[PDB]
Amino acid sequence: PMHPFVKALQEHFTAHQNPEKAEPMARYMKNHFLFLGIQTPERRQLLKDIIQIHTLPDQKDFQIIIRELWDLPEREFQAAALDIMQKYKKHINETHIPFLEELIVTKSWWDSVDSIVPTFLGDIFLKHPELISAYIPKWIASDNIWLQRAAILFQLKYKQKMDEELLFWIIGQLHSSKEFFIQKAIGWVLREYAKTNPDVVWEYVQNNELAPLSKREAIKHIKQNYGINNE
DNA sequence: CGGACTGACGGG
DNA sequence: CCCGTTAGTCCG
Repeated sequence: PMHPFVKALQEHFTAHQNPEKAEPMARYMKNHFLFLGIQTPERRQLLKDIIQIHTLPDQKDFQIIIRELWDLPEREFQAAALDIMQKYKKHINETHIPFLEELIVTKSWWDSVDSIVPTFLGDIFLKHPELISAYIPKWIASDNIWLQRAAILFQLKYKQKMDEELLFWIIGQLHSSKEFFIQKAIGWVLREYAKTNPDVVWEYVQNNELAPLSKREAIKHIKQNYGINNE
């Protein structure tokens, strides 16, 4: 924590650490991260305390503060970094895509990636759909499952603005993956989009290959709409 | 497989 | 209060 705002946050969080809670919290993330043991409601209040005392740093320091928090060992600091990014939301634009990519592929797990993709990247590609093809093909072709998950989930909240052809093309590229985080993301995005257009999702899952997990997750609700044919 | 439950977080 | 959801564990 070079930056004084980050140092203040580190000190304040550490003073309220809970080693008893940190153990199960770390186990929940498969022990990929150390935890201080601070859950979301308190963690947000502790951040708020520091903002009240120091004020939110000038936007010139935004990316710097995020990266410094990203570099700290305990997972709460990445969660706090994401809370802070939201506070700078109106300053984030298409020029930040590489910055967001780097966040996705460092300290990677489902918690951070899910908090970056459908919101920050989703909003950017909604305003600049013409940039999708500058990134999505690379993400799918990469060795990185989190970039692949990003390609699937960036349209999660699009509803009626969903690009169906694009969605199904992306899923087609990834449908053979044996990776849980890919199979489940496919299930999730289809389940969610089915809330907007159930007929299109139903037809897709009945007529295109998917991992068993992806298909069952996709239709967990809409199977009530159409029924389950006797085998 | 995949269903039932555990659970913290989001938000109607 | 309601119910949705990332995950997670447990079991036939």
